[PDB]
Amino acid sequence: FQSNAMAKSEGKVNGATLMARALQQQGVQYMFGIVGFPVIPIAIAAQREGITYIGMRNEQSASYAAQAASYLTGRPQACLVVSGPGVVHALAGLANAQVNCWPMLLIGGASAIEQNGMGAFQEERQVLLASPLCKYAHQVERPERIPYYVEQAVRSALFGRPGAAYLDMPDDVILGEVEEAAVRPAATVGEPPRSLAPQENIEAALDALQSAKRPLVIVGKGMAWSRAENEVRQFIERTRLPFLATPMGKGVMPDDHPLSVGGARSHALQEADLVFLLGARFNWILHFGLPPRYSKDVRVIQLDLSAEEIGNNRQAEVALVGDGKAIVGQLNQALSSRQWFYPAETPWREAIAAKIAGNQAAVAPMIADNTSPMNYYRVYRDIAARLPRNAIIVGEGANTMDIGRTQMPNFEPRSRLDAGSYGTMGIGLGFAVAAAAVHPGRPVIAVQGDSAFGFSGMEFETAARYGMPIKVIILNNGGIGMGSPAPRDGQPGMPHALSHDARYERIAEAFGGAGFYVTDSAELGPALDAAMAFKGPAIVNIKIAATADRKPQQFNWHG
Amino acid sequence: SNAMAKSEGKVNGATLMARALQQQGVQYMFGIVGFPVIPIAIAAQREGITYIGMRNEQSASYAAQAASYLTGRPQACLVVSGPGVVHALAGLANAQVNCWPMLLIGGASAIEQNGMGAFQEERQVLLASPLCKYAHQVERPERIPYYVEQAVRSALFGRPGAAYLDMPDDVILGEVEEAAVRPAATVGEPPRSLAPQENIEAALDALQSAKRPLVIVGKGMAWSRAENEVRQFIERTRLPFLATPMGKGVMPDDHPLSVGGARSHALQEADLVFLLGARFNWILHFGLPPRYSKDVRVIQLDLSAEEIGNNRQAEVALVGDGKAIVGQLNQALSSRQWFYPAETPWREAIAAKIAGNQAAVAPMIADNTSPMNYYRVYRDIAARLPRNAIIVGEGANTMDIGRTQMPNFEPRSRLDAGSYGTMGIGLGFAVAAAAVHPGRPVIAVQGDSAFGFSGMEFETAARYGMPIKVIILNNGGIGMGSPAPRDGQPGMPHALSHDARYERIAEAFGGAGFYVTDSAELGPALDAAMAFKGPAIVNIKIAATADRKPQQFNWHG
Amino acid sequence: SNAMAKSEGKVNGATLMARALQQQGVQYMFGIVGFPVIPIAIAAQREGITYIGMRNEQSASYAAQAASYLTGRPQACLVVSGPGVVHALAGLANAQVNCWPMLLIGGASAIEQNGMGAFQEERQVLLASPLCKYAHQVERPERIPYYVEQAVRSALFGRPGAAYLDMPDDVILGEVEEAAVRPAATVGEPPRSLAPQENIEAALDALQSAKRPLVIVGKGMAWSRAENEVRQFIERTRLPFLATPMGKGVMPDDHPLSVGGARSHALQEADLVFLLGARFNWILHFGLPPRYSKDVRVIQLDLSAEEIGNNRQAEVALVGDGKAIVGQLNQALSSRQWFYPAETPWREAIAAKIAGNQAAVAPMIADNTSPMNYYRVYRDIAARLPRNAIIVGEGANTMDIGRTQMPNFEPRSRLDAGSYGTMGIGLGFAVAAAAVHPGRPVIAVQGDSAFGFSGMEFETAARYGMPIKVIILNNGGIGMGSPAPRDGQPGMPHALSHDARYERIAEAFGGAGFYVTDSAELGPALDAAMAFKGPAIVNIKIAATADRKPQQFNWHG
Ligand SMILES: CC(C)(COP(=O)(O)OP(=O)(O)OC[C@H]1O[C@@H](n2cnc3c(N)ncnc32)[C@H](O)[C@@H]1OP(=O)(O)O)[C@@H](O)C(=O)NCCC(=O)NCCSC=O
Ligand SMILES: CC(C)(COP(=O)(O)OP(=O)(O)OC[C@H]1O[C@@H](n2cnc3c(N)ncnc32)[C@H](O)[C@@H]1OP(=O)(O)O)[C@@H](O)C(=O)NCCC(=O)NCCSC=O
Ligand SMILES: CC(C)(COP(=O)(O)OP(=O)(O)OC[C@H]1O[C@@H](n2cnc3c(N)ncnc32)[C@H](O)[C@@H]1OP(=O)(O)O)[C@@H](O)C(=O)NCCC(=O)NCCSC=O
Ligand SMILES: Nc1ncnc2c1ncn2[C@@H]1O[C@H](COP(=O)(O)OP(=O)(O)O)[C@@H](O)[C@H]1O
Ligand SMILES: Nc1ncnc2c1ncn2[C@@H]1O[C@H](COP(=O)(O)OP(=O)(O)O)[C@@H](O)[C@H]1O
Ligand SMILES: Nc1ncnc2c1ncn2[C@@H]1O[C@H](COP(=O)(O)OP(=O)(O)O)[C@@H](O)[C@H]1O
Ligand SMILES: Cc1ncc(C[n+]2csc(CCOP(=O)(O)OP(=O)(O)O)c2C)c(N)n1
Ligand SMILES: Cc1ncc(C[n+]2csc(CCOP(=O)(O)OP(=O)(O)O)c2C)c(N)n1
Ligand SMILES: Cc1ncc(C[n+]2csc(CCOP(=O)(O)OP(=O)(O)O)c2C)c(N)n1
Ligand SMILES: [Cl-]
Ligand SMILES: [Mg+2]
Ligand SMILES: [Mg+2]
Ligand SMILES: [Mg+2]
Repeated sequence: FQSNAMAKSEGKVNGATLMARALQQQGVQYMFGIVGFPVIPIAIAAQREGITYIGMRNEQSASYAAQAASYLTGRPQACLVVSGPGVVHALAGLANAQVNCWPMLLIGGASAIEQNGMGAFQEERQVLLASPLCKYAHQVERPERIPYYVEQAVRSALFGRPGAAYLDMPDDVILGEVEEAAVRPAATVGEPPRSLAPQENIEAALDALQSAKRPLVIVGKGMAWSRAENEVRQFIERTRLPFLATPMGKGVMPDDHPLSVGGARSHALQEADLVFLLGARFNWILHFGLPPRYSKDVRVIQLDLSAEEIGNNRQAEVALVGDGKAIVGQLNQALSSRQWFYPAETPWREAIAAKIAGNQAAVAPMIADNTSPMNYYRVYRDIAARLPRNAIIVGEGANTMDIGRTQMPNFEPRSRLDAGSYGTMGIGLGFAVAAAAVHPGRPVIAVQGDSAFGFSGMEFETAARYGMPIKVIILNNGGIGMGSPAPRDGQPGMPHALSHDARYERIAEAFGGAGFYVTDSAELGPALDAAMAFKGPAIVNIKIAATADRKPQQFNWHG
Repeated sequence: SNAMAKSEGKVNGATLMARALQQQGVQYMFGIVGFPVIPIAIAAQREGITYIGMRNEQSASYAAQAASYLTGRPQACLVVSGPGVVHALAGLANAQVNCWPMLLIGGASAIEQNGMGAFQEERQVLLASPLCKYAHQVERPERIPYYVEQAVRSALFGRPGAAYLDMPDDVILGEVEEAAVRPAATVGEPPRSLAPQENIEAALDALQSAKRPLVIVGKGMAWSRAENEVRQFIERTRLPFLATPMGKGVMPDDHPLSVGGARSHALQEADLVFLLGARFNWILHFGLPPRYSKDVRVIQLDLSAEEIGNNRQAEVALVGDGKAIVGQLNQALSSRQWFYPAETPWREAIAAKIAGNQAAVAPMIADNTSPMNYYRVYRDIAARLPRNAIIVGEGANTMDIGRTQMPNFEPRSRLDAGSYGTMGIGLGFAVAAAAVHPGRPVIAVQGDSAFGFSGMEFETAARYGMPIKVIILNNGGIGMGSPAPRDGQPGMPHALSHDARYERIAEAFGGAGFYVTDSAELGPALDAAMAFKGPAIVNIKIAATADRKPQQFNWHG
Repeated sequence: SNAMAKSEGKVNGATLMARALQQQGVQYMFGIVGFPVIPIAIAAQREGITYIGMRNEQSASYAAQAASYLTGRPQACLVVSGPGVVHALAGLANAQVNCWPMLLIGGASAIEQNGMGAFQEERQVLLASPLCKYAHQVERPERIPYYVEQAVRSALFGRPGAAYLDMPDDVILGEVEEAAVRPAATVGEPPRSLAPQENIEAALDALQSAKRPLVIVGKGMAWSRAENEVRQFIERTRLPFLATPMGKGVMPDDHPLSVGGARSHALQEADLVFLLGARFNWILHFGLPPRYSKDVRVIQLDLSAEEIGNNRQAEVALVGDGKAIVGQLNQALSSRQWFYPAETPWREAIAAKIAGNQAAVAPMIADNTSPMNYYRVYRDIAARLPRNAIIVGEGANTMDIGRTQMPNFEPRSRLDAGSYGTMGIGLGFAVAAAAVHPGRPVIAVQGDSAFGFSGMEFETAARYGMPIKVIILNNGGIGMGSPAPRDGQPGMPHALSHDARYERIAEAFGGAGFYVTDSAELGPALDAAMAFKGPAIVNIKIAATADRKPQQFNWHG
């Protein structure tokens, strides 16, 4: 049938189409998840409006992909999960997005309202389970209110401190029909509001910088979310202050900028008398701004959108509450009427240069060491020389990610996605799929350890199914953080042990991708060149030394 | 060196944790190590506990509750702080829905760093509480034996459920004097309770008055270890019975009194239904029309008093343990002279519907054409299933059709999506079954979608020498295949890869992989996989449009 | 007019809610009306339900659970949206801690206005859930009979607890055809369940071997309506027993086998303790040292299997209903021929310690000097309590000393702060008792601090003609008086008004007020208050430093 010559009603619309039109109206371009009861019509309706749907292999990776796409696009992107266990699997993405202050829209199906209390198929208190992990969580009780709830959730997830929003969609709401003309419209959510700091706070910030003898600027991913790279790069060029990038703050300032103190991080944090926080929290990543990693009398200028975050752990001398791009614009404006810049010759620049040269001399022999099995720094020598300038880099593991953080530079903002503020394993291939869906014209390279790849390695089939040429590089030392000798007979396997002889790259051959196995330093170069030139996804399985480690440091990263 | 003097009067929280777990009968611990639970896993191995490192906490949390169901005592799940606990919330929810015991042990950031934004600091007890029978943080190391005892008892006693113990870093590493730690009692078997005698007699009176009676055997009886009692009751009453999905095995599926081949007719026409440890939830279609008679009479045997009369009123309430109460029914039946007659119109209608459904699927079971349908595939699978095997089913058509084509003869020998209808339990359940029962064959039959939820755990099986048999029925999508995405249009949301070579994942970890497209290959491939001394994967490219047999009603409705 | 044609086919949610509550035995409804629950209370009265409007939702939620405990079925508390439900969270938490049934019915803003910031919009199911056995929102009017039946069943069956139903405005006012409303079954009596016979015999084995046995009668037996079987068990075993605070009355407090006068000695020296519906929580001092023997043996009779062996291991577990299991023990006592011997050293030590404690308080009971101590005041109070009275006790010294000086001879005749130690239950419990048992005297004895929590509810009693007798023991502070502040110093945080004339609050609402400062006034004032046909307040000013009898251990420790 379906003949156009035949009369049709064509005056009604159902909840799935309203959800699709509302999502597209609010800038949702990507939807990751796994279909089934009752959200099959939602994914189909999303495709009719132009929303790109991506079927994953686990809702855990799907929820991670939604927030990564949100951080990259700047607007909340969707995750579609089924009722019951589909939502519980997605709680991983809600908690992770909450800790990173990233937006996210989780759309979870539910059993029909008329069956509540009966023990229906996958009936669950889904709003209650998700509420403590979301900025916004509500159930859409009737289809004609879908435009209201979608605009509500997107605005709550995008405005202020970004967080996750959850919308519960019962099956009878998805399938319920309403008159096309009887549905109330909803306004389109615009750019998140930016606010400014008082003028006396701006001048007090510039005064404190001039009074500092060993100043240090710390650039966090809050500035990347603000798209403040232009303002920050103008601020560092105008002030000539040394800066330190956070893990995912890399790229906002080019990693090869001569004012970076990355190769002297411990000394810079320890000896600085004044610290300028740019969208960065004094949490575990920055060692709480307290001893034994900071001077007891460290002075703090804190720029954060959340007023409650000011003075946490270490008191802030100058508070700058508001948007990063807007406030740094003020600082650049107020600097134009001043002749102060950090002088070109100070003992502080002298000490930073020495510590950078000292740390480079410590890792230099390991970078050149060609003996097999290879160490971490030897592996990254061949990786780094082949990472394009506009690449998007996903990092996951312990030594693989942390050493890769210092060996893989980023010259553009929002081009690094790692374990983040939650220290999460399982974001690897989910972040890569999101990066490959948002920037299909840019290279996507995921560098994971053997343990990290096992959390989401099945998502490699997702990439090959949607033609995503993701370059997965596995650093297999045979365990979690460290290799282990093979157990004697009767001796159980070590709890951290994995499979050092595993051929993870054959998973790529299972889904039409390219697989490469490396055990010798002479194989590494040609194996990476082949995986880069391969028109499709690839896996390079590098068997590294079991005892390999990072260069020694005065303090432990966790302490 | 033993010559050097050493102080030995102190013990930390990880070792007290291991000793308490071993004392309470915890034999298996699944999880992934890392800060701060590494000492817990190491100390557990020192006390003889079997630790099994998984590839995702999601599968680890599913394996723990499966081992708890098989062993009959709460088993452990060890996860790191923060996202390790959040990833394991899947198992807590699934254990809660199935009324299975489970003990989740989650690490936590140091207490003295709370509020500072510590690494993986999280309100873990608050998140897990709505999914647990019991949830509490261990504040001091000297109270570990107390909390482990109370947690295991709360998971095991009464209606079983999940328990959670939060272990901060400072508690794990904190030392205490060994002679000062307060001992804890050992949690015994879950207490059993009986029904009043007039309830037992009223239940037998209702059975004798029924013209079309039906006993429904649920997995509560499998949990209660009541197979001997149920078998005696069915044998002496001659009552027809229907087995729930995981209730299969309590009665052997080849028993002549089974109505499984006429399930829809039995539920719709029965004038009396005897629920043995089974809920009137979605699996039994709520005991209501259009699947049941409006006047259906219910005898309900359940351990939870609040469950009696849900959806459909219960004429006779039997609240208590399934083994003890069926034992009462066997004893009260001795003092009578009744069994359901050997020739009734009810028995003839059941036999006629059974034969009718047999003739409906007979051409599909014999059809050798390629690509094969589901029933043709299971003809070779069922012919090679040992009678003592443990069967893991996962998917939609693969699991549902596998439920009718793969019979069970021992209780607690099928593990499927369960009452939650969960995808992601496949290889986690198989790893659990392979650990608890190393001398028995473990066969997991999954769809191509269900295998992707936990397919990484094949490395866990190969690393621990578990000869798991994974048979993948690949139709190229979720529930149904799909033609190629054409005309520049996107792929269908349910579509996966029909040409995927999942068996190559087995060769990634030293296992054996077999690829089957033709019906002539299925036999030799299954023979080789079963004889291979190690884990194996059989990937079968079935027809994209293959479906189950037509029914009067949809399974969900 | 009746001559006019009217359409009687439709019915709204408020009327359906009323008929469902009446069908499920809800006779009493306490609360405060307003948006949107006004049609609910009016509909309840139209079905014969007694509605009682309180002055605070705190006392309403408390009066509901007390009326439930007194009737044996869940009674209703009706509150408005937002702050009405939050004010009622007090009763939910208290009902959960005491294992008492309760049905809280909370109004809610219209569903079509959710997310808009509607009047008193609140996540009311989410806030109430961690305090209820059952919490759910009624989404459509046609499902009201279903939700009311399931809520009453959840609150009544198993271990009792609180139930919450969320009633949105559009559900209350929404209409549906009567003929299409799905009917609901009537929730019957809570199911009882027996203990296995080998546990019954093992329990009697332990009792025969014990040299110093002690039975403890908890209020779980009073809820089970087991007074007949407990009185038969004690009489035939001739065992010493100890009543818990609200377990008083199950056995008559004047029974010669009571060890109430030697409570501390009986607990510390007993080699076997028989818990009858009593927990080893703070009330029974955890069954642990320094209040019990290290190696004390425990027979524990509880309905909750998870409660067995808490703090102190249970040697013999008796999981099931109190009345039913004690009935088994009485049957098994016939096959035996054992009683605890008439002359044992254990009986001589109990009698000597009872006589010692009476000689320690005898001078205080006899001291006629004014201002009076606690025991002198209770001398005239106890002599004027009818044997069929209902005693409400609240405060610290007032309640604790009143527990030992006001005997109960019938069960479920005493209501006090309970397992939560709540201040604010006084006048709410009294209104509940006066509503449920109008033919019995209701005497409430409160401290000055406890009366301030709910004293405004005296207007409710006068408004409904409840002759509640309120006796205030005013020492001018919380647990202890205070010298008036001097030298410009601030008032003590525990101090109140020692010269307050609380009895004038009774005169504000037509009741009778009496003020007492000397022992010569106490008698005549109590007589005139008991005879006054109406509610009354007797305000007694006691010595600021009056205290309880000294003990070896503090009640809390
Ligand atoms: C918390 C941290 C920000 C702390 O940072 P650090 O590791 O201490 O500093 P890094 O920037 O990583 O650099 C490490 C050291 O290398 C030096 N360094 C940096 N760059 C260079 C270059 N280019 N050349 C030579 N040396 C270099 C730098 O000065 C440091 O030495 P020094 O100056 O001498 O210190 C980070 O470790 C982190 O985010 N880790 C992730 C934790 C996580 O999520 N793990 C996964 C879950 S773990 C499951 O248990
Ligand atoms: C809810 C159910 C218990 C309903 O059971 P049914 O499928 O209706 O009955 P089944 O026992 O499975 O058998 C199906 C039909 O085959 C008949 N049958 C049974 N055994 C046989 C044999 N041996 N031979 C021939 N025919 C048989 C039986 O009488 C039924 O026909 P009729 O008598 O004619 O009916 C079950 O479908 C179920 O639990 N499904 C799991 C749902 C799930 O979790 N899916 C994954 C998530 S789905 C994501 O959206
Ligand atoms: C926790 C308790 C069960 C502990 O019981 P005890 O007070 O120790 O025992 P009681 O039965 O009350 O009796 C106390 C003592 O009086 C003795 N006693 C009892 N009857 C008599 C008679 N008739 N004559 C003489 N002496 C007697 C009894 O043997 C005890 O002495 P000895 O045997 O010599 O010890 C109880 O105190 C309680 O429930 N308190 C409630 C606390 C509360 O909720 N407060 C409100 C919130 S508090 C705000 O901070
Ligand atoms: N638009 C914005 N402008 C300024 N600050 C922001 C903005 N958005 C988020 N932030 C802040 O950035 C902070 C994120 O810091 P964090 O993620 O800990 O940085 P890092 O982990 O890179 O050190 C949050 O406290 C958040 O309040
Ligand atoms: N020892 C026991 N005795 C009796 N019933 C039990 C026991 N343990 C659990 N149960 C009950 O068994 C029921 C399980 O039902 P369900 O999982 O729905 O069965 P199925 O899914 O096999 O139909 C639960 O309601 C639970 O209360
Ligand atoms: N019908 C019943 N039969 C037996 N025990 C019951 C019954 N109903 C409730 N209980 C149990 O009685 C116990 C109440 O003890 P508790 O409130 O501590 O009494 P007390 O305060 O007098 O010591 C609870 O553990 C509850 O599970
Ligand atoms: C969700 C989650 N699970 C587990 C961990 C614990 N742990 C921290 S890093 C890591 C993997 C480290 O090993 P690997 O990925 O192989 O990198 P390597 O250090 O060996 O190079 C894990 C599993 C975690 N942080 N998060
Ligand atoms: C955690 C979870 N996610 C999603 C679903 C939805 N859905 C129901 S069955 C199923 C898989 C069905 O496909 P498959 O495993 O290939 O079996 P098939 O029917 O195709 O043979 C899924 C994903 C679910 N039930 N649980
Ligand atoms: C809801 C609540 N509020 C406060 C308390 C604290 N406190 C315990 S008893 C009590 C009052 C005791 O004093 P009173 O009622 O005057 O009797 P008294 O001991 O003075 O004779 C209070 C307020 C409590 N237990 N519960
Ligand atoms: Cl090179
Ligand atoms: Mg590794
Ligand atoms: Mg499929
Ligand atoms: Mg007082």
